[PDB]
Amino acid sequence: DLVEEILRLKEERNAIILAHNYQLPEVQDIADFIGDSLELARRATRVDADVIVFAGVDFMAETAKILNPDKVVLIPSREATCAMANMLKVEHILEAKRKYPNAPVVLYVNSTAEAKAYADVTVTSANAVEVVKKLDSDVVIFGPDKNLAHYVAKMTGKKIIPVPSKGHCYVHQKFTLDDVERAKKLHPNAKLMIHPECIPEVQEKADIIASTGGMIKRACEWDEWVVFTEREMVYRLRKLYPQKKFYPAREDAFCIGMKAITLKNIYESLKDMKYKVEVPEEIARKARKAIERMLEMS
Ligand SMILES: O=C(O)c1cccnc1C(=O)O
Ligand code: SF4
Ligand SMILES: [Cl-]
Ligand SMILES: [Cl-]
Ligand SMILES: [Cl-]
Repeated sequence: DLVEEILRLKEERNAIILAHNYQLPEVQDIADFIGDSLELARRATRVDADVIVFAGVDFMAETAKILNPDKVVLIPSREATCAMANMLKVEHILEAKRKYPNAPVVLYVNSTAEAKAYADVTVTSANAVEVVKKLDSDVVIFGPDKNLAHYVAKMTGKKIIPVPSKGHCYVHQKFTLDDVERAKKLHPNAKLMIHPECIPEVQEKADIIASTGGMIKRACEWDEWVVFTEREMVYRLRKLYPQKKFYPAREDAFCIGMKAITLKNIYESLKDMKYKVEVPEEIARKARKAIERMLEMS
């Protein structure tokens, strides 16, 4: 079926499939590498294949292209996009820089390429605290996610200016204190791993506040977990740790953009060499500096 044809074309194209943790299980199962956004960025700096098929969202594929100008990067659907990244506009960044001209600008690694050109360093949920703590300023411009910004402020003690003020990931915003209560009711011996893009009051109920990479690293600390992040992470964790139990905090917590990627459009991506991801060089050069700096700092 599609799996057999995909694998043949991957060989014919000298291609590698990189997948995010939130991809469908059947897509994770054909990927050469699976990770969070930080791990995907790092993995993109050691690509020896000629073609990268990105089972993720468009701005992640753009980050891979920024790091690999001489490789073909394919996004299987141009509708695979990130609602959180779309909330941040250049006008938000310019506005904040005029109010705080000496503050570093710290932006999520899969913001738009134009936004990343204004970043001094990029971050993800996995390294935001580590990076911001190392910056020598007590005020930081940070976005797009106001909930991650709040967590960073709490963990560093710095003043974190969120750009844009309402930016957030709708998937993580959904989680409520009622979901915490239901999780404790259903799995009283489970510990709660809660992503730092959840709202602060949900974060305060966590047994561990952790990025998805942190969820993998700290999963060894217990045998039973309820997972407050996008539901496909539960499949990823179950695959890594077949001896443990993982339960989604919400069955309906899914990223529509991530699920634009299908086995069928991965097959079509390799067959027809589409859709080719390109980033203008002036933007790419500035974004590359911020991404490479992030990788040096983490
Ligand atoms: O892997 C991440 O950093 C991540 C964490 C929460 C939500 N989304 C993402 C993403 O990359 O789309
Ligand atoms: S899960 Fe949230 S931050 Fe990650 S791609 Fe989807 S909308 Fe964007
Ligand atoms: Cl490779
Ligand atoms: Cl994460
Ligand atoms: Cl194309």
